[PDB]
Amino acid sequence: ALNWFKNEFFVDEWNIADVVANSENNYFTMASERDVDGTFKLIELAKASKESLKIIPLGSIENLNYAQEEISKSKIEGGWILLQNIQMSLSWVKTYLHKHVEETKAAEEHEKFKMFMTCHLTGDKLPAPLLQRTDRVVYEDIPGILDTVKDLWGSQGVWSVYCTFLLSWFHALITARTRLVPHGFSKKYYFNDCDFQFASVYLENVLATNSTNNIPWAQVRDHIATIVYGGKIDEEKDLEVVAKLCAHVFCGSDNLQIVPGVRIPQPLLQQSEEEERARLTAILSNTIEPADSLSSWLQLPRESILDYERLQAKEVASSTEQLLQE
Amino acid sequence: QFYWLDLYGILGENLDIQNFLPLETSKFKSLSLKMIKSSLSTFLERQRRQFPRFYFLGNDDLLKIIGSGKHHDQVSKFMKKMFGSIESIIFFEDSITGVRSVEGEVLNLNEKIELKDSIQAQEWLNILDTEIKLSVFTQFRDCLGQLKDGTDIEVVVSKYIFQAILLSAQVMWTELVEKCLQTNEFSKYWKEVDMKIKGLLDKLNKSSDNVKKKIEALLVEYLHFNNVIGQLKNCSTKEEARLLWAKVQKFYQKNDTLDDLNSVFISQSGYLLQYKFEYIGIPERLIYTPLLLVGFATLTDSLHQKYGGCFFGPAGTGKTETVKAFGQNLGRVVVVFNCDDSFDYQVLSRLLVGITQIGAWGCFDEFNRLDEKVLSAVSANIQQIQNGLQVGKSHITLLEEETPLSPHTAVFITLNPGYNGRSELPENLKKSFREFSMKSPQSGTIAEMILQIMGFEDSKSLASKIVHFLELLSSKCSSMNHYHFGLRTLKGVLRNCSPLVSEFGEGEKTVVESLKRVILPSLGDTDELVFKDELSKIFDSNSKAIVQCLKDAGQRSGFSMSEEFLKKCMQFYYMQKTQQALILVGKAGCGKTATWKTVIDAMAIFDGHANVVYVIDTKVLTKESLYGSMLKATLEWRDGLFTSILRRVNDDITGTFKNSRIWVVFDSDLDPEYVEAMNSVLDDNKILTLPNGERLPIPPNFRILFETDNLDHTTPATITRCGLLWFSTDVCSISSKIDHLLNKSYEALFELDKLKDLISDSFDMASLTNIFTCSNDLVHILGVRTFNKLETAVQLAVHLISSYRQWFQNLDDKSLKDVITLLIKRSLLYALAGDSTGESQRAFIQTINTYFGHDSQELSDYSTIVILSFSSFCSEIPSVSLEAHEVMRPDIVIPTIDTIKHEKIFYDLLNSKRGIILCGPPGSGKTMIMNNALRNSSLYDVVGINFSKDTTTEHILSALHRHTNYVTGLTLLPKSDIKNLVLFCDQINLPKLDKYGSQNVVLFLRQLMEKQGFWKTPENKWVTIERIHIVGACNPPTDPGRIPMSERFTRHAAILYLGYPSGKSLSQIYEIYYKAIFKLVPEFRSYTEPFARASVHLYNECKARYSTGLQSHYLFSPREL
Amino acid sequence: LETAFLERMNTLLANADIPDLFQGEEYDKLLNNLRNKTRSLGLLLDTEQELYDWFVGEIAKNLHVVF
Ligand SMILES: Nc1ncnc2c1ncn2[C@@H]1O[C@H](COP(=O)(O)OP(=O)(O)OP(=O)(O)O)[C@@H](O)[C@H]1O
Ligand SMILES: Nc1ncnc2c1ncn2[C@@H]1O[C@H](COP(=O)(O)OP(=O)(O)OP(=O)(O)O)[C@@H](O)[C@H]1O
Ligand SMILES: Nc1ncnc2c1ncn2[C@@H]1O[C@H](COP(=O)(O)OP(=O)(O)OP(=O)(O)O)[C@@H](O)[C@H]1O
Repeated sequence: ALNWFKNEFFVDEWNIADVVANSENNYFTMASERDVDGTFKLIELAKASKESLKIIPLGSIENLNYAQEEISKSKIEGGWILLQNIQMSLSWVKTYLHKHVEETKAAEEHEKFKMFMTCHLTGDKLPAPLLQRTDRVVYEDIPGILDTVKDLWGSQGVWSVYCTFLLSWFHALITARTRLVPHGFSKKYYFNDCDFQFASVYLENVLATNSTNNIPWAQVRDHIATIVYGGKIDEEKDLEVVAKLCAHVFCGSDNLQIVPGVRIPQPLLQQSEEEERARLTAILSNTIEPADSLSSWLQLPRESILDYERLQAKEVASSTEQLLQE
Repeated sequence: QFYWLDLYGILGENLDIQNFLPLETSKFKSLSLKMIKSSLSTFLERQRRQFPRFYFLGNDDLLKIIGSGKHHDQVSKFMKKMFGSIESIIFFEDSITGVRSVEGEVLNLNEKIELKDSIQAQEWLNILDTEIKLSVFTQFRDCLGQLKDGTDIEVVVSKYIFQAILLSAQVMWTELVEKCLQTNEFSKYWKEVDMKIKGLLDKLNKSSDNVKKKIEALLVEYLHFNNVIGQLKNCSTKEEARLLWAKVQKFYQKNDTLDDLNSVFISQSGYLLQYKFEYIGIPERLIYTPLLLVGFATLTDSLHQKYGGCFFGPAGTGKTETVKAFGQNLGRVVVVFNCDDSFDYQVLSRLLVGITQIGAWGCFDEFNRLDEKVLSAVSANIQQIQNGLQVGKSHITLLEEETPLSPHTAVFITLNPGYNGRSELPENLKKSFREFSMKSPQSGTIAEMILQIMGFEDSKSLASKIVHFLELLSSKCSSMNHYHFGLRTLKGVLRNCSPLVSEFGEGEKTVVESLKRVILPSLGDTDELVFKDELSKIFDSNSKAIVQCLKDAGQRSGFSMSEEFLKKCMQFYYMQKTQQALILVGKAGCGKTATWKTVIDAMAIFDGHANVVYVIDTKVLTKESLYGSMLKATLEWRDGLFTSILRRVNDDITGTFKNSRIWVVFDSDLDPEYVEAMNSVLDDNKILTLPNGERLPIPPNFRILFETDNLDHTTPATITRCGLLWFSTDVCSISSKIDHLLNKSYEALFELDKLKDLISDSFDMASLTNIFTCSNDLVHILGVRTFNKLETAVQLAVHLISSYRQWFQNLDDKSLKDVITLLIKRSLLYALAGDSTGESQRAFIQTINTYFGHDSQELSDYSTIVILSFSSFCSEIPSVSLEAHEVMRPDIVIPTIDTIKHEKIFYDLLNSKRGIILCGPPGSGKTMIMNNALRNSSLYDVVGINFSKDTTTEHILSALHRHTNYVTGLTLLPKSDIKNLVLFCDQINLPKLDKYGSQNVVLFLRQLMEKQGFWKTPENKWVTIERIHIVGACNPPTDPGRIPMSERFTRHAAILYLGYPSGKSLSQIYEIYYKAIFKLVPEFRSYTEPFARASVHLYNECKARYSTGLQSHYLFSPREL
Repeated sequence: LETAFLERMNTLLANADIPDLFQGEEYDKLLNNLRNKTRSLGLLLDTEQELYDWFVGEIAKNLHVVF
């Protein structure tokens, strides 16, 4: 019901790459909540742009002096410079960075310079004069399951791509499950790109030494449940939930009903890597995420997710009504 | 001649260092010596670059090691710091034949290393490092050769070092289990390993010390082998067997390559790690449990991609020892650091440089204690090290210097989330680590295996009963902070079972005695009952010498040996045998100091060893004074008090500490920002890590005591490491304490003996009991318990009675009894009801007269004794005749009866050398009364301090700068040799609480009163105070902005309450003032009375009408008048 | 600007002097100056106690503070 408005009226939506690529500015401020960080988004951006991105964390005088020197160099010669956790050194954000940005409001005379800043939305206040000059981007997770798996798949021998596809589905499903704090997992947890990357590395390492197609699916399940993702888990109930999801996904069946929608057959060893990638992409793109995916795809009670979803809708609609009255 | 000889041995007799130190060489020749010695740091850094392990030596240590290259004595002494596992170097014929480990194992080298005077330390130490690697590999090779041929395990353990035998056994076990995995035949090999376990276990009982240790560790490893082999034997399918076997560590040797030292590698979960063949000695091995194996799995997975390892969870689950055991399994020793907030970017960067160049694995414990700023800053270095290792770079740049990257390093962090004083890692730093939860260890398996190793008849039953009993205690005891029955408690119990094996016979009796000794001392009455009942329910079923030593010590010191006191002494004595860190928690005045001093004195009697005790007040000192500080401006380390003491003990220049015990008592509140710095000192690491890089070992006979009265802000990180002694109630009765105090006061003094008998008879507990009982019902402003007010009573009574000794020789018995009775009644009155109001004091006088007996000398409101006969102050008030101008003087006091009473009692208390606190509303005349009492004296000078919110110890010490001299421990004396100093503390209760609820200045004053001295921090010396007294004043702790003061301070001072004068009193005083003024205009002197009445009426009505409920500053007092 | 300023002005009105301003050689110098001034005023003050008492008395006499 909420997404109805956005889908019906609005026909476009931008990402980080869209904002950076299409902007007259060259100073960018990224913000997120605790345990969420988009530094890897910036490194992927810089690699895709063939740009040299230097990352400097702030919080000490040594790094600060080095940062001042490197800011001067990156503005005279060019290059991308990232300053992490600027809120840690507000006495310098409000004194040095404040004055310098206005100076570069003035020069606008070098094309290969871009500065990036990260901060926490739950932290201290940044000065408005600096905040209202730079571009601002909020980084957060993709809300949809199919969207998340689609993005992960788009970021990326038939067994390698097949296992990567399964891992992408697994990551999307577990990340979606983390939203239901009182119903999905007992405790709130966060999962990020590093867990996905380690799972991919382990899957590739396993595939490297099992040429017979006798894939040790039990070892894959135990490692992913226990080490890659279970390491963060400090509760037996939540680890059992993770084990259930691993058993569902990495079962090794000939045709997995990974959701009530798409069924994923196993690859044929006679096919090419490009052929299997095309087949998997077609399988992914041809389906539809249902309205009640929070229940059916996560196998949760509907009445449990009802309170969650309805209360979010309540807050959104109440705010909209209050704003519209004024 | 010291400094020249030192710098000559360092700099003088050395013509090789001049190519780097030409200026200092020439400057030394001319010779300032100290400044040249401090200028050698650049060369020391150059020498550190030539041998990375030198980063664990201080500058003085490098100076010594560089200088004495002609003797090779000093280089040996640093092995414990440089390598950790190696105690010393074994020289012979000016060559190295071996090394001696910490446990006493001797490693022989394949070839003797010939030494020359011209060869520097770094050179032949590098040679020695290569030789140790080659020798350990050689013994591994030969031992594996013999074991694979078919040699028995029991005839090889006595020939080779622990590492060789362990790794040969592991490789053979891996190979044979894999061959068994080829089929379903596991029964035969299970039986074979079981027989080997039995053989080694029986051989254990007939062994030397080193062989005993080797066999114990091998038994641990073979028990793990058998458990694994049994599990594989009991798998259902082939796939289950493969799945289980893939998860354990496998030991393979590259028998098909040429590179010898890199031939052995470790496979787990499809990932391979390289075995290092570093010498680690014979450390205690950990029982293998599923949690340990999964931890190893996660660490292996992280190391595959060169990510930092990380363990998180609650305290006491075995994180750091899991890391160390992982390193041990991989043939390397992990360097452990204790993080603190004294670390910053420079310290962590330098430590990372050291770990980088050495090629060592470093574990950072309590990583959360780093402040947020450095946690943000060091993320760049963490990322750079990870990227350098992943890419394969040869150098990395840290602190503006390019340094080589040794491709063997790893970074581990151990952090306890959600504890007081800890912080949170930022996301861009956490993403560089792989976290793993260690929430609950398998205590049952650990207990069972340890008991099986110890040789107990039935390990299974005892392990079940002990663990179940601990769970029942954790479930049934009351809700109190200091109740932790986790793994550390289990280890304490099991370790205490070890010395008691021969006492009780390898059975249940040992276990129950260990349980009692470990657990009962820390329980209350309810939990003591629960413990005893539950222990009786679950389990089925001679100290005379030390008891007599305790009796002798107590009686000689003069403390009554009550049953409770003896019980606590006995519990403390048994606890301190195996615990090097004890905490004593009890109410103020309950007798902790008596307990531990008595027990140490009894131990001194029993053993004949010396006991040196240092008492440190943690809160009064700052951390940079306690643990020392690095001056970054010069990069010069300067020791703190505790660091200085530890360094001096380790040095042991005269050997004075070889037959003695060192006691360090922390006499203040536990503070997580202070005590946690000693975490690696208190636990099994037994090492103090300093920010500069030094690593000071803790001697086995170095014990630490914490004395406090609360555990409010203390985290489990400290409570679960230290043995805890809980004092539920005072250790003695009021009668015993009065007996002690009277004996001490008398002994401090024929005539005195009969006077002692008279005084002791006068202090009849039959009436004092009731007097105390009804004293307990009064209102006490800024009050203290009756038990802690007895000291003032006894001390003042003895002083007062002894003051009249000069006139007792000519008195009859009745006169002596009357004087003693009246003096004791007055002293008791002021001791018990001194802090109450006037009406309360008079009613209490009435009760005193009632209980001492109708036929005793009566005490009245204003009774006194004059030079003997009895009189009253009310008849001894002179009039005053002031001139008009004298109303402007600040030092005029119009006499009155209540003033005279206050002045007399104050001066009497001051003469008795009891600290004084005055309390009353503003303007009541506290400072005026004090000033008037000492203005006309000839014995005391007065120094005044005004306390405030942000005053510190520095202001109080600076206040005495112009009044006192430091005269060589050190002493602090008044400049004048005729008068003492009375240091009056105005508004003592204003200084604010720190973040944990403590007043450092009030604790400093407590130290001045109680210990009669303090620590001088820059020199870390003890300063004794001779002739300085401490008095002070405050408003009651109910006015805004006043901080309640802890009982541990106020118990040391008499408290006198001073209320406002009555209306008639003010009327008379100010009528006298107006009478003085009207001399200017004598024709209006008839109006002196009504003007004073008008002024007092106006004051009263303004005070009543305009209260502070309207405005905060509406305060009215006689000052206005 | 800081609470330390209060910590000074409190002392300065609770007592005539601020001991932290005249420690060590600053004390010695102070005494020397006082001696010279004493000789210049026709007064006979021999000891550091007399000189410092005169110093604080004159301070209390001459200095007024308005907040
Ligand atoms: N597998 C094991 N076998 C035997 N004892 C073990 C084992 N694992 C841990 N222990 C015991 O656990 C304790 C080690 O805990 P450790 O010092 O690592 O705690 P920690 O988690 O670092 O503590 P903290 O959070 O207080 O710093 C020692 O008593 C050690 O004997
Ligand atoms: N057995 C005893 N017989 C007589 N008096 C005793 C006995 N035990 C203790 N006392 C007295 O009780 C008081 C005990 O105080 P102690 O010096 O031991 O410090 P404490 O109770 O640890 O207090 P704090 O922590 O404030 O220093 C002292 O007055 C001591 O004289
Ligand atoms: N004979 C007298 N008896 C009592 N008070 C008197 C007498 N003569 C004068 N006073 C007045 O009594 C007051 C004494 O209080 P004083 O100024 O000494 O307060 P204080 O005890 O230092 O208070 P605070 O705790 O607020 O610092 C002064 O106003 C003094 O003028």
